[PDB]
Amino acid sequence: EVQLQQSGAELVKPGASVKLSCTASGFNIKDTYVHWVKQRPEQGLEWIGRIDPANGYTKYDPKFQGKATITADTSSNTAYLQLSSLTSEDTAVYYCVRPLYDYYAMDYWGQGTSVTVSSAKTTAPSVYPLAPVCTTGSSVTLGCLVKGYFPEPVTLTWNSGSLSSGVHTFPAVLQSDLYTLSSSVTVTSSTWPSQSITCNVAHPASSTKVDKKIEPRGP
Amino acid sequence: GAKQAGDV
Amino acid sequence: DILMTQSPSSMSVSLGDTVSITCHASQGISSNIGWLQQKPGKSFMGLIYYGTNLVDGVPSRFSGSGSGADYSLTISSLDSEDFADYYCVQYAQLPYTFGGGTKLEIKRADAAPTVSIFPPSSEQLTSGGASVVCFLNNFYPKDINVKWKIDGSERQNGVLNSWTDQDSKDSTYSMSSTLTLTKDEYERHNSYTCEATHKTSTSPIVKSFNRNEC
Amino acid sequence: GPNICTTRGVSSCQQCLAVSPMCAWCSDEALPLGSPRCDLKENLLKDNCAPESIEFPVSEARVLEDRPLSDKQVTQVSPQRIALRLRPDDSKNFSIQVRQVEDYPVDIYYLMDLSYSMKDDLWSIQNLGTKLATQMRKLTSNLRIGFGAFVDKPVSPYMYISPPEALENPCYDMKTTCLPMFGYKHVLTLTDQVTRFNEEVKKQSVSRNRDAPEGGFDAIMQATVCDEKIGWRNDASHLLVFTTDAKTHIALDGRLAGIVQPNDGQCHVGSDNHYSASTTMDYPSLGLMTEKLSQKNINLIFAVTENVVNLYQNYSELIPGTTVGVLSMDSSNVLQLIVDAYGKIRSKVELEVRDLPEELSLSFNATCLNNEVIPGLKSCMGLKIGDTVSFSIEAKVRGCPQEKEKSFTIKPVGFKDSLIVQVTFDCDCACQAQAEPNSHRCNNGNGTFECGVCR
Amino acid sequence: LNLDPVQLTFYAGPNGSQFGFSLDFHKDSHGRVAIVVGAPRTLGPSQEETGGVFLCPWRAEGGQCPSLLFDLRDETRNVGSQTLQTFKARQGLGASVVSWSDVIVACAPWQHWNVLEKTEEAEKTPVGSCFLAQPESGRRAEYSPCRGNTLSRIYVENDFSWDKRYCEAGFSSVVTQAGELVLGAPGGYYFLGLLAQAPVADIFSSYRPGILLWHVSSQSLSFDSSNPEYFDGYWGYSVAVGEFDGDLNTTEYVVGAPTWSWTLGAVEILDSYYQRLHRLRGEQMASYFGHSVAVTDVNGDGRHDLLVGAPLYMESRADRKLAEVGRVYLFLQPRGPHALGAPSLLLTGTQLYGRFGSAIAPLGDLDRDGYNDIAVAAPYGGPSGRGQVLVFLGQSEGLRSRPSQVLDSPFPTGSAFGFSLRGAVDIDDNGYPDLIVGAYGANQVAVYRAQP
Ligand SMILES: *[C@@H]1O[C@H](CO)[C@@H](O[C@@H]2O[C@H](CO)[C@@H](O[C@@H]3O[C@H](CO[C@H]4O[C@H](CO[C@H]5O[C@H](CO)[C@@H](O)[C@H](O)[C@@H]5O)[C@@H](O)[C@H](O[C@H]5O[C@H](CO)[C@@H](O)[C@H](O)[C@@H]5O)[C@@H]4O)[C@@H](O)[C@H](O[C@H]4O[C@H](CO)[C@@H](O)[C@H](O)[C@@H]4O)[C@@H]3O)[C@H](O)[C@H]2NC(C)=O)[C@H](O)[C@H]1NC(C)=O
Ligand SMILES: *[C@@H]1O[C@H](CO)[C@@H](O[C@@H]2O[C@H](CO)[C@@H](O[C@@H]3O[C@H](CO[C@H]4O[C@H](CO)[C@@H](O)[C@H](O)[C@@H]4O)[C@@H](O)[C@H](O[C@H]4O[C@H](CO)[C@@H](O)[C@H](O)[C@@H]4O)[C@@H]3O)[C@H](O)[C@H]2NC(C)=O)[C@H](O)[C@H]1NC(C)=O
Ligand SMILES: *[C@@H]1O[C@H](CO)[C@@H](O)[C@H](O)[C@H]1NC(C)=O
Ligand SMILES: *[C@@H]1O[C@H](CO)[C@@H](O)[C@H](O)[C@H]1NC(C)=O
Ligand SMILES: *[C@@H]1O[C@H](CO)[C@@H](O)[C@H](O)[C@H]1NC(C)=O
Ligand SMILES: [Ca+2]
Ligand SMILES: [Ca+2]
Ligand SMILES: [Ca+2]
Ligand SMILES: [Ca+2]
Ligand SMILES: [Ca+2]
Ligand SMILES: [Ca+2]
Ligand SMILES: [Mg+2]
Repeated sequence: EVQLQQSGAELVKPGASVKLSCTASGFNIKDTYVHWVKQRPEQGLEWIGRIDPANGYTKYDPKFQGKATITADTSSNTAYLQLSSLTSEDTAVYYCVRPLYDYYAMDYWGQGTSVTVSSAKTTAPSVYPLAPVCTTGSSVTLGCLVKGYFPEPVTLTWNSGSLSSGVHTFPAVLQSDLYTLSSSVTVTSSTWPSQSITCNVAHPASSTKVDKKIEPRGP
Repeated sequence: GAKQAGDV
Repeated sequence: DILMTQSPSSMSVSLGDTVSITCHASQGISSNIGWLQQKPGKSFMGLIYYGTNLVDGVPSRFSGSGSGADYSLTISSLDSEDFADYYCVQYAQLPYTFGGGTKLEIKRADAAPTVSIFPPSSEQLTSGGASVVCFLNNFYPKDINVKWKIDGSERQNGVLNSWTDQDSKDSTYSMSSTLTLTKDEYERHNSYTCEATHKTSTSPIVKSFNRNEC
Repeated sequence: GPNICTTRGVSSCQQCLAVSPMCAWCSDEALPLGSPRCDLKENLLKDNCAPESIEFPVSEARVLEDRPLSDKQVTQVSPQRIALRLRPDDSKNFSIQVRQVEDYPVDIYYLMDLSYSMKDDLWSIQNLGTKLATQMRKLTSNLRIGFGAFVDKPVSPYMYISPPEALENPCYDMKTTCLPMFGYKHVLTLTDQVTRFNEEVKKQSVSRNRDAPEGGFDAIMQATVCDEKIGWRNDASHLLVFTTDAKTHIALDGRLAGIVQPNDGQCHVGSDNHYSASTTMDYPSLGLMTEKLSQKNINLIFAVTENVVNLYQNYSELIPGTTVGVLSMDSSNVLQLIVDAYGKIRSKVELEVRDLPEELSLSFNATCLNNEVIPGLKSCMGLKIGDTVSFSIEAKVRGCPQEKEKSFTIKPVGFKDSLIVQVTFDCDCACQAQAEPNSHRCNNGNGTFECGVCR
Repeated sequence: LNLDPVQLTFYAGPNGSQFGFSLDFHKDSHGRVAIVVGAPRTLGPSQEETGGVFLCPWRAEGGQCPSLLFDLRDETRNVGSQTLQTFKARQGLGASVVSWSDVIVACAPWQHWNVLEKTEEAEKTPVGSCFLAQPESGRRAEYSPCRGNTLSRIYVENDFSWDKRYCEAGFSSVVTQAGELVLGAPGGYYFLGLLAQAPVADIFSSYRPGILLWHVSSQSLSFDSSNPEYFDGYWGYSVAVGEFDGDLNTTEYVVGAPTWSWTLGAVEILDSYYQRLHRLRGEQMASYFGHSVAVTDVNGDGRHDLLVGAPLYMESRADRKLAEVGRVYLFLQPRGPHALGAPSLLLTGTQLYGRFGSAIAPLGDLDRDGYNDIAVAAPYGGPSGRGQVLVFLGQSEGLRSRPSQVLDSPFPTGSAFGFSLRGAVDIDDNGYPDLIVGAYGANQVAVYRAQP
């Protein structure tokens, strides 16, 4: 089975360099062209360049000439992408790619390597319980706000995972170099506040684990 | 690999 | 460079449908076109090479067609696994260029959002900040607009929005909006409002609270 | 007892000479009637016959023209003109000397590898060519010299067939120019015009092809088997000098260009002077080259650069009578092979007679290089330039011819020179000139009185 | 001894087509044996020489054969800012043909190829190509392992290393029992020569029409060298496979290099990784030792023996004279890990310019005595030079110096009778293996049947 095994996620600093790797499994890297591709949510897929690992010859998109250097090493069956002078635009997922049969095609892809360019220092989240306001219907909705953490990820659960149904944990959004995330949970009005519902946030990067019981708002 | 084996 | 214009950018379809994604090159590329699939949170898998040839292992329900500058991918009888993103790439000329992508999404009946507004927590108010959160949950279709008003005046700067992908169980969409402002200004106004505009209504769903009122 | 002179009619002095060369006539009127007039010269003198009255012709030869043999016009036979004077039935001998002065005929045809690898060798082969011409001309005035060029079969993969521009200029991708590729060009037929040959050789420039081994063996074959085009002379030493700095293609190589037809060993040059079968026929095999070289009596000389000498020395052993010399900036090596070839040339001197009368017969004695008179032989073998042989010819007339004056030639085969032998038949006696119309002593209707006798 | 020369069968192709240049037996899935014939100068459908292949069904009466179709249209592909071009004119399709299982592999050693990129090019050169056909299904594939997309300049900048532009792949071909196609490409690496191997299955599964440059990942090519002994050696002019290391799990390759080492000539026995196991050197320069190679156990000990042909070998004769007659060298395989020594038998031709040893065909057991037999072609042999094929029966001591039978050409002068041969197959189902002989000069093939 042909498989392209890329190196792990990168958290790097602006102005520095990073060097991603891609190792062949079930084939030899010199067998075909190896390409590198950039993906970002908004801007989409961009081709960076290619190497012929048999002889080392490369091609680049002018957009990446200077920034990107593709290399390869048949000794270790690995291909590399080095990005110099890192910027916020280089925050993306990077893929190595090769064809199945057609010399020129783009058929087999690595799992992708994530690169995050950031000056932010490590910061534990503030976690806030969100209880409803003051009539009451058939169902009630609670929430949990997680503010000002870095880097990703946090893992949020309810009652340590005992309340999974009727939950909406939203993707983290970035503001002023720190991440914010929120989650909502809905239950029937006879469930809460009669039974206890606690928010459980964990940020491994800061070695923190916080629990927040949603309490009803008083006078 | 390297050689000058043509008409040279 | 060759520009690859893919269409549509999304479509709402059902299991068993037959669908087509078109790709228009800015010049003739004589079948030097591949089609790619990216399933949610996963990497890429090649589907077609050189216009019509299926990559080994790819199911027969995928097929490719076209010539010159205009190509198509057709999926006959959709499967649950086929709700993913799809991209064309041309390799007629270096630099290789990609289409914008087409997202296949699950069609369902329309549903109005369940808007819920939350004032700042006591913990946050003590620390000096103030965030008003608003969840607009379980609605369809995905397009929605949120508007914040403080004492009737529309507030624009300092709003942060996040959207979930289509739910795995009921195929609905949810949104979260957070208005963060200084505690000092927060305690200067009474009425905070969260208005949701969605196609299920010609008038918005308004949720409010008045500060310190229980 | 009696002799043939006395006992055979002998009514006159003329019949006396006609009997035999040993006969003499006594004209003396003081001689008595008893003694015979037609007798041996000993018998007459013994019978008181006046020594002045005796008529006894002696046959002789006179050297009329006698220029000496030449050294280093050109005189090769000597003498050139002899005058023979013979009495009835008599003979007379004479000497002749023949020498090989003129230089031996040699044909040199020169094959030039004009492939791109020969660019740095181009001066070397122009130098060798012009030195062959000039120096072998000093060795022999009877030199003829000509030349041709070769590259290889103008067909893919040997020939560059792209881009289109490369066909007229195979050096296109090097941003320079060189001539179009070709198989074999015959450029200059064997000629004695050395100055012109040297000019043409200096005009030559290189072409270019793809693979190291070249098609020189096609050229060797066509240079051998195209008699009229190259212009080899029959009675002349043939030398084929072949230059190159690389390997050569051989039979069965042609399959790489799709060519499977074996080499037919026939001439395929014609009007435009190109080897027309170059792209449709395989290279010749060693055995076939051997056969045709031998058949057309041509000596192959490989004049190859040092890096391939061992290769061609090894091919040389597979083509008997072939030699190898080193092509370089210096031409001494190769010139020696030719000089050595000229050193081994030997010639013959075979006399033939033209315009010999019916009455005259000849016999020869040959004194050759062994200095032994081999009798009845009119030819010597194994001469070099400068050597001299000698013959002694004897001529015998039958009786007394009515013609009285004839001539014939003795000319060696293949020589301009000859010996003209003028012959006079002396049958009368000098006393017949003093006829005396009136009889005086006969007076019975006899008429005249000569040498002391009536009718 | 027992090939019937009276009752021949003649199959005929078109005039000037060189029908008979190459041939092989082909056995369909049912088991019915046909004859594949290569005709490398057959005119294409537009009156331009492309070559062709014919699939002849067995008949006693012979006759005309149907053409096995192949795409003869040139191809262009503008991809990757380059222009790929195939050129099938004068390609010589059918210069070699070989059959394996239900597949026929026909090659065009002189198919040309070029790549253009702006004002530069790879150079239009004979990379060669093989066409693969599966008659009973109609499937078609191609294999052309020497095509590249490197421009002229880059070769110069690298001193012409790994230069496959003049390969002429498929110049010779053989297929292993397992289904690996091996191609001889004597123009490889700037006329040193190379071998290309790939499983037939993989050639079929990786081929699509119009791509021109594709990957066969299981393929294996031999290597380039800077050793001058190899220069212009035409390594792969002929090719063959057999068992030479006493390990039945591995297959060995026999390769002919008739101009190896300054025309000394050579044949090499190699492993499947192209490591040299043994080298047999030629006896005489320009004899073309290696023009032909055959593998077959001739002395009944179950160990494959090697036969090499040198068809331009000149024999010594009285008064120091040499006579081009050709020679065949038999090498018997010994036991253990021991090397192939000197020849066990030299067979020398007798007709001048006969080219004895131009083709060597294993016949299997022709007379069924237990020892395998061979035939040896002299395409211009016999007293009138029309061609001759000589049968040699095997024995415990190797082969007999005297042939058991001689087949004289039934065709006119120039036919090249015997230039190709194939045996070891019973075409008429009589229990005895038969002989097909090609006379490309006469555009015909002659079948000889073995009788009791
Ligand atoms: C080519 O070369 C040959 C060889 O040199 C040369 O031959 C001479 O030719 C002339 C005539 O053309 C011959 O002349 C005749 O001689 C007759 C008698 O000769 C006898 O005596 C010779 C001398 O003998 C003594 O001395 C020698 C050594 O000097 C010694 O051997 C003896 O023992 C002895 O002591 C003797 O050489 C000669 O021997 C030859 O002949 C015999 C017989 O056939 C032969 O068997 C020998 O082997 C040997 O070759 C012989 O024994 C003589 O009778 C004769 O005279 C008659 O005819 C003439 C007219 O022609 C009359 O005038 C006369 O009255 C007689 O009727 C004649 O004189 C001469 O003998 C030859 N010499 C030799 C050695 O052969 C040719 O001339 C050359 N040709 C040309 C064109 O140049
Ligand atoms: C033109 O033709 C000549 C003559 O045939 C060739 O030169 C010969 O080349 C062969 C190789 O083909 C040489 O053979 C080798 O000899 C070595 C020892 O030889 C000694 O004795 C000879 C006596 O003649 C001396 O000249 C020489 O200097 C040595 O002292 C062996 O050691 C070699 O054996 C190795 O290789 C062989 C492969 O053939 C193996 O079988 C062996 O096991 C071993 O590994 C070999 O036998 C020979 O030396 C050369 N002869 C002469 C007289 O010089 C040229 O090569 C040829 N040139 C061209 C361009 O065609
Ligand atoms: C020829 O023979 C004569 C006989 O008269 C003899 O005297 C003389 O030596 C010879 N002369 C020549 C020139 O051979
Ligand atoms: C082949 O050509 C010959 C003459 O060159 C001709 O007589 C013959 O008819 C041709 N063969 C066929 C089958 O037409
Ligand atoms: C032969 O050896 C190879 C390893 O070199 C092994 O993978 C293969 O299965 C073996 N084949 C057989 C038939 O035993
Ligand atoms: Ca040179
Ligand atoms: Ca050449
Ligand atoms: Ca083995
Ligand atoms: Ca055996
Ligand atoms: Ca037998
Ligand atoms: Ca049979
Ligand atoms: Mg050259």
